[PDB]
Amino acid sequence: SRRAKSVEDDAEGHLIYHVGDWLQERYEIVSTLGEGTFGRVVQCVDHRRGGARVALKIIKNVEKYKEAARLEINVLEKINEKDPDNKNLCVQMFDWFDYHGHMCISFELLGLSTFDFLKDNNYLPYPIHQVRHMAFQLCQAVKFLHDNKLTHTDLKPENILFVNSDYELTYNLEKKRDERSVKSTAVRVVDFGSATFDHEHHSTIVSTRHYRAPEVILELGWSQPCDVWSIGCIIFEYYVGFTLFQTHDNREHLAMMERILGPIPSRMIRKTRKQKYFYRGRLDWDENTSAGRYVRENCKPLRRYLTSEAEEHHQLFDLIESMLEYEPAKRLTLGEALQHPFFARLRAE
Ligand SMILES: Cc1[nH]nc2ccc(-c3cncc(OC[C@@H](N)CC(C)C)c3)cc12
Repeated sequence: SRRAKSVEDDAEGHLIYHVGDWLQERYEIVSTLGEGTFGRVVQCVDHRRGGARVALKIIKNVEKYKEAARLEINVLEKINEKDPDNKNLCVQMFDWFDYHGHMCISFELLGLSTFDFLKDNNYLPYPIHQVRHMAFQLCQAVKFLHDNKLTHTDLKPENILFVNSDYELTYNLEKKRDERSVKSTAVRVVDFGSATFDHEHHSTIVSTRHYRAPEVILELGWSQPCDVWSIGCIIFEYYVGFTLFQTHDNREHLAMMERILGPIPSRMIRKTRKQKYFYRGRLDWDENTSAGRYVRENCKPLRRYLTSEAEEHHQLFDLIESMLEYEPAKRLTLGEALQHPFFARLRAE
């Protein structure tokens, strides 16, 4: 139990449970796996399914999370309908139910997220062959969503889980050290609480800050392309170990974009209602100030992050660069991404 830090606290609205409790004479609670804003993810034995080990997402008894859960359930039912064998790499839902105001969703049990493995491993970047396979599966799973009129909107390393996050301590002679390496790079995409059908109401602000597309920031409307932007940032992150856009501020974010990617298109600058960020038709950002120095020193043009001159590394950056195109309509689609030369070192299953 932790200390509450404000009136509106994240600790409020959870279902109280203790290890060993059974929910609905069915789900025996084995351990707590994580806590997000929505509630908790718990490991359970499902006793009405041969004792299968499952992940149970127990949602807070708070209306906004209860609403998000209903939308997620609807999205997962679509996923199950269109992908009965659970082949398109989005997490499989088994069952859902209302427990005294707390929505509960049952999923296949999975390992640590691609973020948490990275974090626990000292942010040591994934080797490129792992980046390739992880990125490929990510593009497959989200392409499936894009084919069925869906946009995830909150893609990030925390929402990409290893099927099994077991690792090997392999010997690295170059550094005279031992290093952790995940044995299997099979992944699933999770958390569909923000996933939006083409025809549904679009929230103005979507995505976690680091993964947010420029059309979202400038409020130009967003659809599937904003997922591709997120994927571009995620892939970069797998390759170097740190976020591409380390910021929490629109103006700074947009400045970092310009520094990493070049000037924002005029069409977007003139169209946006966020005129506050612009002066005389260009980003209102003084590079010569202390704020400007920070951006100049802590990020650089995208390609300069290459840690090797080998063609397969350049191919990776061709991929990222195409995903981080400013204009959503010019940005690489996920169907195009799967045909990209970077992935070639894989043969169809
Ligand atoms: C371990 C595991 N096994 N199977 C799972 C199926 C689904 C989920 C999941 C569902 N919705 C949201 C999620 O958030 C991930 C991250 N954003 C916040 C964490 C602190 C929980 C994860 C986890 C699963």
